[PDB]
Amino acid sequence: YGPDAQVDRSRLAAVVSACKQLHRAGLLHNILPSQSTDLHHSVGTELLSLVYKGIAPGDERQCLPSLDLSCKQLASGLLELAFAFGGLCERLVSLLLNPAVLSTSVIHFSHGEYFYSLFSETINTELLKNLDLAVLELMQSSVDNTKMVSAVLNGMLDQSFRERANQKHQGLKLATTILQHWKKCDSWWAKDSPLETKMAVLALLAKILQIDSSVSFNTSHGSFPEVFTTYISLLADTKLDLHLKGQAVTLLPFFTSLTGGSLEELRRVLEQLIVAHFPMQSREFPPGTPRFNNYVDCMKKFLDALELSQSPMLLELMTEVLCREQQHVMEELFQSSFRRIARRGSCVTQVGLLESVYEMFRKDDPRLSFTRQSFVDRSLLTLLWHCSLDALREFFSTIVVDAIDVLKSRFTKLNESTFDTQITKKMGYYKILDVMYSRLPKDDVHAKESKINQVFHGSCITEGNELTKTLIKLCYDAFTENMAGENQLLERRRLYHCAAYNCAISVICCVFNELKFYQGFLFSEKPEKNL
Amino acid sequence: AENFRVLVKQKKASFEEASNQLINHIEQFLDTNETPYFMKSIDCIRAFREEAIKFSEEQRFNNFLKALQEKVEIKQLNHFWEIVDVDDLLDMI
Amino acid sequence: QIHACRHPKAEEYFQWSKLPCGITSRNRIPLHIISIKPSTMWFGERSRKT
Ligand SMILES: [Zn+2]
Repeated sequence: YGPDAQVDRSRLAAVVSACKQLHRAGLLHNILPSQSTDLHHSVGTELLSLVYKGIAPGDERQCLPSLDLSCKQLASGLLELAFAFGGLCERLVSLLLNPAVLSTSVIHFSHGEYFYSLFSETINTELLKNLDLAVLELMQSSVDNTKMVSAVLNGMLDQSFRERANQKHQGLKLATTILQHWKKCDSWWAKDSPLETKMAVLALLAKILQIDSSVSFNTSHGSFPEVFTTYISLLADTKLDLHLKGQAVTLLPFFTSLTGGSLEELRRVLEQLIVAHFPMQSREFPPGTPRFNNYVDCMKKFLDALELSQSPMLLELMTEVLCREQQHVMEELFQSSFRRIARRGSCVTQVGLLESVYEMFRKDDPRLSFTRQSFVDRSLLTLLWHCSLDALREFFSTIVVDAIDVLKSRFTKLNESTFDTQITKKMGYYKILDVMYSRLPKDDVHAKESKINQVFHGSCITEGNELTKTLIKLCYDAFTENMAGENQLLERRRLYHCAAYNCAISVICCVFNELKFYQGFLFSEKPEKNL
Repeated sequence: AENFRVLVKQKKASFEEASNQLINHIEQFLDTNETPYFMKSIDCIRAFREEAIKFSEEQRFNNFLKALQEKVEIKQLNHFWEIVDVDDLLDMI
Repeated sequence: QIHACRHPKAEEYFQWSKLPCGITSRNRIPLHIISIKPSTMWFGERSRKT
């Protein structure tokens, strides 16, 4: 029938509702005949075959008929009625993978795919009660198509996400039965698999992490060697586009909590991704170019993943991709993310982040002096400007020892022209001292405190006139250093002088209130010869 | 290299223009101490060498082949050749 | 780069990828030309939001 025979379909819907009421009352097997081996099975399979072959198996010549709202719910009720008789989920899932070709405006594809897309809210609704015997078979005996099994799994995951109302245990059961079967689907991710199954497994990886709570999967609890290697192979896919790698790296905060060499492998694959995708100047992609849109989207997704994770894992790569360019267009969002990750987590989190960036910028890696400058002044300065309390003191006690050990007199190698690295580290230490003194109160840094004793040897009974005195001497000899003879790195040494003068201003305005020290330090210029 | 090698085909008949960006494409690659950059700098250098076998670049190729290695003489880069409290303070014032 | 020269048959010249001025390419490298025609009568005949 078409759009004119409404009485027949109305009576059919009425009798189907009556049958459903009999079933939920416990009289469906007593009214419809069920006194044979497969009698109720016979009527159920008859209804299922009818609803399956009513759409268009027999009109492969002209066209498929349109399904209106009257039939859209009629067939959806007939499906539940047929499924109420018995557990024919295996027969249904067998009818799902039907490699036919619809002849139709011309969209040729599997008939089972159309049957699913018409009523995708029924199969997943009924499969949650009979989980294992269906999902095991549809995982094992359907790897040839690699498309329908992904779609039914996505539908079941969506249903479970909607079924979180007081029944989240079914979602945990789904998570368990898929983590114990990831080994059975090692053919989806290969070097020759089409992009369709790649997108499918990526959506699967995305949805399982929110359908599988951390209780069952934190660290090597839910068979990590399978899922982690799958995701690594997904990231290493070069033929894959970047817009989907956006979500692939958006689901990063789940794998940040690792401790072994797996985090090192993730670091390696992220570096190999950013070296193959990101440009050097980020200016070859003007606004409006789709490459520019993909670039800014993946950058903001990396920033949001770093913000949600607050991990010391990828902030090094973020700072590196930030500072390998003189001025980046995403600088404002970078600084916002830095301030947010500094203010979000507990003291230990920002302490670890500061220690990581300090190790990054302090080591002797053969990098440009401008790169190390950009590193410190862009990341660590802002982090210390927006870090929480009860952390600056610990970072001080950790770093300032070696900082002042290097600052004292290590000014050598005036021939190889590599002095720029030394003076860059010096000015970085001066800026660190400036930003740490700009926030510490009066008695926190100049009265009897623990970190003052940490700077000295054991407990120092003095008020603390050792670290302040050494810092004053160092900064004074720094910005008063005459340049009559040295004419090799005038600009870098001028920046060093400016940083030292700023640090002096900070450390003097922090605790000193007498105007005598103001003159005697910041203005007592003594032009003996060239001072 | 692989990204900026399409312009030299027919669009920009002057290889002098596209050579500058191809040369700059490895400058910042040499600075970063990370290994993938070192592993892909030689890959771009191979594509830069590939043009002289079919375009006859040798009239200007050796002029930069030696300059790229002489730029190493200024740096170290020995691994890149592997491929080839008032009174006391008053006193000191 | 920016040109505003005029010619009675400049339309066919632009169709042949050539400005109204006789030059069509510099240093034997072809030029990529786009035409912007500022006018008002054309907009007064539109049938929808433009
Ligand atoms: Zn002109």
